Amino acid sequence: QIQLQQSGTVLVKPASSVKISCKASGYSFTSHYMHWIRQQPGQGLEWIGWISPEQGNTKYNQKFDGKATLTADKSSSIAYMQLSSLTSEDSAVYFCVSWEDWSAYWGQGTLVTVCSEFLKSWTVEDLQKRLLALDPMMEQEIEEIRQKYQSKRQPILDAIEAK
Amino acid sequence: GDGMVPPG
Amino acid sequence: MDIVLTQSPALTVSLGQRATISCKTNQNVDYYGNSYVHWYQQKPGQKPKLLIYLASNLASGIPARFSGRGSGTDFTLTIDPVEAADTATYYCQQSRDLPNTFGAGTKLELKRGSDYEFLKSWTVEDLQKRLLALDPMMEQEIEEIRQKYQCKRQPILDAIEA
Repeated sequence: QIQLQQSGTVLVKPASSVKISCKASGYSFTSHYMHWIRQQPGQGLEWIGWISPEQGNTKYNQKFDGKATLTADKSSSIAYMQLSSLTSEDSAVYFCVSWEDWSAYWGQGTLVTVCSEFLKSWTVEDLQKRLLALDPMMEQEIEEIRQKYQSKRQPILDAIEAK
Repeated sequence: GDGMVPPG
Repeated sequence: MDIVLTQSPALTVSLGQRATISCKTNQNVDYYGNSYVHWYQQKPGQKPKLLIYLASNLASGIPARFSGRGSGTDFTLTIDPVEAADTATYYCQQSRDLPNTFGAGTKLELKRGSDYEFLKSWTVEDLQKRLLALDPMMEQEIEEIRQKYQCKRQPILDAIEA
């Protein structure tokens, strides 16, 4: 039972840098490479690069050169990826994968969201009013989603009922 | 057998 | 010379019929009697899962209704029959040369009917799985809005502490 549990959700400000981890169990950590995959929101899969935990050797996708640095601690059987100079294009879900005999074991994924002055005019008590006013906004945005899916649901619910 | 490692 | 994998974005198939995902490579990926195209399935909110490796080989614990075939530049993944569980995004990936490259992905969805005619044909269990398959897709869209509103508020909260 090979398993890879990944780092939790991180939310960062632009131009900072973050490190996420992939904890490997169930196989000889140094025997197989650890690849990393990036999936942007609503997009496909991209292979960032791999590391060999035995010697720390790294190979990279040319697109991520200078964006991702891969590290490994055979002491702790943990793999690491650091993403530096974060921009909105780097908001994504990042997976770690390792292969044993044509079986691929995927981590559950780490969600990296990079956020993208008007506010000094406001008093801070005025600003906290603004803060609580966002939730009715978000709920209305969420409700539009719920409304779309309630309509997608309705034919199924009617067909169940007609049975 | 690695699905992400090319021969060579 | 990055290899480009071309696969159509969408496939709408009726429940229980054959579905065929296509992947086209701009370069030959065959190497000594084997072709380095692999297939994955990704359901909404889930990690990718390997289905086929080296074009034609079923992976461990993968059902028999999945099958892959193809050579040179042209490859297909075949689901027969298509089951209510199978709605997902399917990827082809090449490992002939670095960098490893994926296709854009084919979203598989199920036909419903002019007046949703096909749903009343469906069995109760199949509709029940379709009812629950909506939640992961909805939660993904809801989390985006939630992620967005996390970001919207941190300037306001940053503004107060400084």
